[PDB]
Amino acid sequence: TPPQVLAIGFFLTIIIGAVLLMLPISTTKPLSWIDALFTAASATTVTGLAVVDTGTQFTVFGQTVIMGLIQIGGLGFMTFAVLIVMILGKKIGLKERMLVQEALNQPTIGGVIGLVKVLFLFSISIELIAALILSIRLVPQYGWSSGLFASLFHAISAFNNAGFSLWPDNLMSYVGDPTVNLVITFLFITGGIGFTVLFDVMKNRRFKTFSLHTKLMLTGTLMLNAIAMLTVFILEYSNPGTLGHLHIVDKLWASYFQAVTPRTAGFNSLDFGSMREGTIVFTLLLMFIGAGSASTASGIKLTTFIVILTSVIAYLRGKKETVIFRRSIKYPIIIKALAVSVTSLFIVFLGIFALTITEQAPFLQIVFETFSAFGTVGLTMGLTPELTTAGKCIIIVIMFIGRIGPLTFVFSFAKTEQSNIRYPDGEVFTG
Amino acid sequence: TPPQVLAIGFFLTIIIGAVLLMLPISTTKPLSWIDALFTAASATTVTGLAVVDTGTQFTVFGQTVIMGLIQIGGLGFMTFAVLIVMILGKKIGLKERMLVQEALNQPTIGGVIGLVKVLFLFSISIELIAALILSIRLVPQYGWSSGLFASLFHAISAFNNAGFSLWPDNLMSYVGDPTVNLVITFLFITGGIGFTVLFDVMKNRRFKTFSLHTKLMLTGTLMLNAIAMLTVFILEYSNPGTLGHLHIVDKLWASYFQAVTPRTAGFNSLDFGSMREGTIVFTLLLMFIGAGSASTASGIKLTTFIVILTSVIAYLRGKKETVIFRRSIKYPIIIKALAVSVTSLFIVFLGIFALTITEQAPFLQIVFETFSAFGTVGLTMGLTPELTTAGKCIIIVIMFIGRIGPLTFVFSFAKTEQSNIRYPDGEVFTG
Amino acid sequence: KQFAVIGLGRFGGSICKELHRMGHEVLAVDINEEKVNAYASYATHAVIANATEENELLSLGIRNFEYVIVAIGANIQASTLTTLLLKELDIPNIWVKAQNYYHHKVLEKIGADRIIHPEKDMGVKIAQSLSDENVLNYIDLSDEYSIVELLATRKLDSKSIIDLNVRAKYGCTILAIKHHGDICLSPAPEDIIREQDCLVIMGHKKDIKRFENEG
Amino acid sequence: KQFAVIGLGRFGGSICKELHRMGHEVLAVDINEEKVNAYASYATHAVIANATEENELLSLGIRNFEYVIVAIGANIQASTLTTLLLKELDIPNIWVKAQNYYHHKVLEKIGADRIIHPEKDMGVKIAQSLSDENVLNYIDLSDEYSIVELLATRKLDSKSIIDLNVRAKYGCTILAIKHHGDICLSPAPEDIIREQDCLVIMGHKKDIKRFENEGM
Amino acid sequence: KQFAVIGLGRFGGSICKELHRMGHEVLAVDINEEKVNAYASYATHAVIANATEENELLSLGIRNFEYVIVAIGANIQASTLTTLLLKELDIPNIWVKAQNYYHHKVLEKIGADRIIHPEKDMGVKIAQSLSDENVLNYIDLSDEYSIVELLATRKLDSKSIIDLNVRAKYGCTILAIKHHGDICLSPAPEDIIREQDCLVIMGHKKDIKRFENEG
Ligand SMILES: Nc1ncnc2c1ncn2[C@@H]1O[C@H](COP(=O)(O)OP(=O)(O)OP(=O)(O)O)[C@@H](O)[C@H]1O
Ligand SMILES: Nc1ncnc2c1ncn2[C@@H]1O[C@H](COP(=O)(O)OP(=O)(O)OP(=O)(O)O)[C@@H](O)[C@H]1O
Ligand SMILES: Nc1ncnc2c1ncn2[C@@H]1O[C@H](COP(=O)(O)OP(=O)(O)OP(=O)(O)O)[C@@H](O)[C@H]1O
Ligand SMILES: [K+]
Ligand SMILES: [K+]
Ligand code: NA
Ligand code: NA
Repeated sequence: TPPQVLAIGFFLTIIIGAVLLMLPISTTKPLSWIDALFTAASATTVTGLAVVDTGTQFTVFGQTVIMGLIQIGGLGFMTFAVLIVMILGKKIGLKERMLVQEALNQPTIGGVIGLVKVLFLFSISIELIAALILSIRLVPQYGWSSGLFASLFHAISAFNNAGFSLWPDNLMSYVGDPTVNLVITFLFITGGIGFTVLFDVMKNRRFKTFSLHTKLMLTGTLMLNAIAMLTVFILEYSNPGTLGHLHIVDKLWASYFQAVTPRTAGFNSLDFGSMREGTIVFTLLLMFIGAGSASTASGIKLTTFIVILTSVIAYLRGKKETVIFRRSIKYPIIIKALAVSVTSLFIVFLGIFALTITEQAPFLQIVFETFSAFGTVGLTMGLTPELTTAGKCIIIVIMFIGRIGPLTFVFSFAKTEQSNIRYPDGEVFTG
Repeated sequence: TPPQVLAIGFFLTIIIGAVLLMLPISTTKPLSWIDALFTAASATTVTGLAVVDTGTQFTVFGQTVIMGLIQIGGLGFMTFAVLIVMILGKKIGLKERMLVQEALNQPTIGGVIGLVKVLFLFSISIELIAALILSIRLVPQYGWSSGLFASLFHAISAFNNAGFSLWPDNLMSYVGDPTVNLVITFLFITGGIGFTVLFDVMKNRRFKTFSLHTKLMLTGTLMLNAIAMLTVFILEYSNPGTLGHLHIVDKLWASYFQAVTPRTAGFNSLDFGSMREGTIVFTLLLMFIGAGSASTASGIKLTTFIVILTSVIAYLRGKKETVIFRRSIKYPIIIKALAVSVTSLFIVFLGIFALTITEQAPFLQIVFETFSAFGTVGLTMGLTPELTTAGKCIIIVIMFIGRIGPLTFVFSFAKTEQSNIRYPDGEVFTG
Repeated sequence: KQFAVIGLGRFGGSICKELHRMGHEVLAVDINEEKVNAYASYATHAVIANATEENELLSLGIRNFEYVIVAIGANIQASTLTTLLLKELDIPNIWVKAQNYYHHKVLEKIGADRIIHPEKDMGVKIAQSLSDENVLNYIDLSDEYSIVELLATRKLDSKSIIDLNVRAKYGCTILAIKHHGDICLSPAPEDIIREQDCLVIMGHKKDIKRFENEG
Repeated sequence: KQFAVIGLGRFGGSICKELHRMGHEVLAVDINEEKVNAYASYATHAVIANATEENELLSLGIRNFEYVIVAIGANIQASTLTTLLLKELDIPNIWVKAQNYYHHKVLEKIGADRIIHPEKDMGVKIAQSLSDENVLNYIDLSDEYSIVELLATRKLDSKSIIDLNVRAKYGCTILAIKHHGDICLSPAPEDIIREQDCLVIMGHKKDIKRFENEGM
Repeated sequence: KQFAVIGLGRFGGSICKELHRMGHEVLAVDINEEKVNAYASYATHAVIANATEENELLSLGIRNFEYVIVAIGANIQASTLTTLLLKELDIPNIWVKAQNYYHHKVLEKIGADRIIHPEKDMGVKIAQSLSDENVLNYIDLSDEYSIVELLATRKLDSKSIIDLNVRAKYGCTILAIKHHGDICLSPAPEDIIREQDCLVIMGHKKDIKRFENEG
């Protein structure tokens, strides 16, 4: 039932958001019922897939609704639910505290209400500061009326890992700009590192006092971004479409930006449709892995990938247990990561299979769209504006399951089987 | 070291076979050093990928070497090694018996020498009978000199799951023929069901006395072929390239043939390059799963797929153990299947990543080639004749690891870590 | 009100089932896996944890519960160490199930708000019914006055309230009569006393015993 | 007929193997993991479960079995609590293995359809063969009449049926003779009695003992 | 300096927490899973291993530690076999916690660099405070001279240092006075002696006892 409240509440925000975006006040042009549903779903799932341009189709009021859906969806439905109850004066019950444990993927209810206070105060603080830093650049280019709103829209979009951009070119005019690159990359890296990871760094200022999850995220993200930066820079160095007609300083900025954006922000500085096939394949594995168990990102998490990878290597080396940072990992942790990865690949496989039946498109664009939609990244190769009515409905389901997580979606309609009986062991050869 | 003997012995058959195929006696045309190595590797790994046509490039003596490599590779290197020792009169030692246990993926050395006697006698018996049944059809079409050799070549090729064909069209002229379809499909289904499964049916004639592995293979193959037959028939019914200009009787034969051929024979009756993208995606999952732990097929096995799939569903339903056919499955079985599937996907991902850098080809053909090479299927979309010199060397490595298995290849160069020490439990969130 | 019950025994499990029936948020904590699975459906939240560990106790959010019941009455070491952590954690109400007289004194020193003896209090009440079969259930208002729900005998059959001089002689007040499933609150003179039904009376402890022997 | 056997012991495991041999659907329930693995191949379905728990008992589909055998004869608490749940679950036939006289009375009160004493019934039958070595196997038709499969002695060698006045004097009827592997049903007068073979007789309990002492 | 502590008990766990507080690399080895988890945060590296096995001991990199502390004092077989492997592995410093007199002799034969009796040394020091309540803590410089931190009595109140003839008569030197939280090193004549504070004195063992009885 705590997974059922998450599924119902998250789906209702799509319906409420779709009505608000379909009003004539919130848009400058007539909008389809599916495009209004797609834009609302792409905001609460915080994906960033846009059939229609955000800057042109929607008004200032319409883009304000987008910021509301991004902020609600990025922090989670139950994050703001506790705040409303706390403001009204009602105390948090045991039943209400169990909903927070399921929403934040916590193993215990110990100190989970206070985590919501920290993560919400940290979210509004760092989005306000980043808007001020972006204000020194966006105001002289777009005045005071549009410059302040563009900084506020992008600071919320970047921190929540959305990828929404008001400009027709999604950050393609700021490839060599260090102000836009450094501030925005600082937002989704810290916004995607995990609320528990941020809470541990705030209270503990020494690396040896960090938990296993905090040390895994800090070391894992640094290693994964370094490999991704080298892979993009080497493969795209001679590419004429992207990273070719740029200076060496501008090559380092775009390679660094494209290394960290697929997890899971979905901003860009180079056209992904003109990249080589080798970089797209590496991006597929890059955006299949997310960042942070309790964060604004989606897909399988970085800790999930490390736990599975170390468990296989330990088996290949003959070790009897999974040991990371001189800490043993128990069997329930292994089987949960096994359940996340297999269910995620099964849903992605069904999405690719369903889109190939419906959409008439190159196969590389179909696979790129499905991995981006499931990971809630939003990177496109040129397929989202070309999707049919049936194709868009598949992506909405993929984005919905990807943000909520494959386990919580299944647990909504999977009745628990509580039996204490056992069975004799059977031998089956799995070579 | 028993995995090391398998890796060294299997690689030496590639080198010996390459020299024999490169002789002027065995070929009608000059042959490249890489094409001779590719053809030799595609035969001992029993894959069927042909850069050159087998019927035209090689002589009768050259095709006899192909039959030798298929027979040695299909039954395994250590299968014939025991026969040579037994014929010479030397008794099988404990060290020699441990090599058979590793080669056949057996958990115990109990009655493993007698299994080699049964599987070798069954192999030569059913290939001789199937050659006689195919002789009543191949002799009136190709005379006595070529008709008898074509039946003998194809009976060995089909039983060992090779897909090699002497004709330029790989069984594309026998779409509506029930004699070719029924006999050949009976060969790789029974040749791929597993030597342990065949041994259990021979000694036990009642289904309730079968083991868990035998019941999994018989029920799993019947269900998987039924789903594949329905998927191919529905998707390709309106396709003009394949299954469109055929009678309803001929549609059932080609749909049934294409349902069972990707696991892992690689024969065909329809052109895979003209099929829709939806059927190719389903074939990718179809040929990623093989058939039988100790058989002539490769890739991850059907029991490996069922064990992982049931373990996830049991976790999603809240069950504390994996139960198939009222039999519990222990943790060492689960982790071995986990190691097979993750390592297989990692090697396939590296193969796709390496081929995209080297080969200039559509992305769907690259992924289809890598899954077919790793599963030792041999189905092509039109890429194998177009491979470069560097591209062919990648496929040879992929075919080599796929036939030997990802676990046995890693265990060759992975030193065992035997430590009895343990570590304190660490909590890591893998949501 | 949020309630936490530590120890799912015969006494602890009865509190969880009764409070969940009335519609309260109950946390069931036990060290035994089978006890937690049995009471998982009878509690709002059931956790397998050791209450003697501070790290495990803080993982339950135990600081959010006003009432914590430590229903461990056979392990003095587990019971006393649990309430020491709760007293250190500033729990407003700690109710502990004790074992004997010495266990009662240790809990009083380490700050137990209420100490309960379930078996000892029932053993005294049962022995009162064993000594005198006329009584059924009694409540001690004080050390000298009590309300006793008596059982009507054969000599009290077909007798009116005014016939019984309980008010004048014995100095006792008849409170209620359970006439074969029918209950009359504060009967007025006069009501006929029937066969062996529940007769609720109120008076001095020595005065009620005189009514049982004589009246 | 669907049979459920609870407790895979020496007595419980013999019922599972015998019923599975005859071709019946047998459910084997035991709390011990090693017992279930040994009898997994000798039963249609083998489950590791505790029969004293109602939740575990309902997970087995125990309401679909007409005959449930509780073969627990060393744990009175486990045996009596198991049959209480089955009686509450409306099992048509409950057969319980008892331990002693007091265990027999508890099961009779809580509704046992049949109570079995395997060791006690064999101990009486074995002691009858110990007291008299002439008998081999007997069946009590009543408290005064029984069919006893006797063993031929040396004095009965080369003797005809008509020579033995069992019908007139002892009032007993000779039923069958197992002549060295050859079995004759209802022998006719006269048949020669050979060496130490099985001689099946029928008569009064006191009358057969007179034949053993005098005739045999 | 790299330290290894084998056995996380009351004595072993105190060494791990104290050395980690001072900023040293400490390896905590114990055969009990619960002990290792508790001291995982109080040690640089905590491993669940058996120290009596040479294969498990070599897996820890135990040859890289200059100081290895075998804090096992209730299992003589486990304690003596552990130090035999370490002596065979050429550990420069092996400190062993002993149990009794016979355990002390076995460790001396098999090459223990230092043998420690934690409970025996504290029992002697505690019994010295039990016999004489005037002393608080003492250190034996030799078998006849010691530094005793005495407690001021009522007769020493409002008394100057020059008034006390400790130097001439008793032959003892007053070292320090802990004046209600204020500590004076080497007091000069004269300082007023207040109420029951710590009085540090130095002298012969028999001479200090005369000062306690008389002065
Ligand atoms: N440290 C502990 N933490 C949590 N639960 C515990 C702990 N120790 C014991 N328990 C559980 O508390 C319950 C009650 O304890 P126990 O059976 O020892 O007491 P009791 O006085 O005999 O109980 P009762 O009379 O209520 O049946 C049991 O289910 C036991 O498993
Ligand atoms: N509650 C229970 N539920 C199911 N099986 C049980 C239960 N308790 C015991 N058993 C199993 O029942 C079997 C028979 O019980 P037990 O061995 O105590 O009786 P027994 O009279 O000695 O048996 P036998 O003479 O047939 O060997 C054992 O294998 C035991 O593990
Ligand atoms: N072979 C061993 N290897 C490693 N650790 C061990 C071994 N044997 C015992 N220990 C651990 O060493 C610790 C101290 O040993 P033990 O408790 O027997 O001694 P002790 O003298 O009673 O302890 P303490 O330091 O509390 O006085 C315990 O935590 C025990 O589990
Ligand atoms: K995004
Ligand atoms: K093949
Ligand atoms: Na017995
Ligand atoms: Na001690």
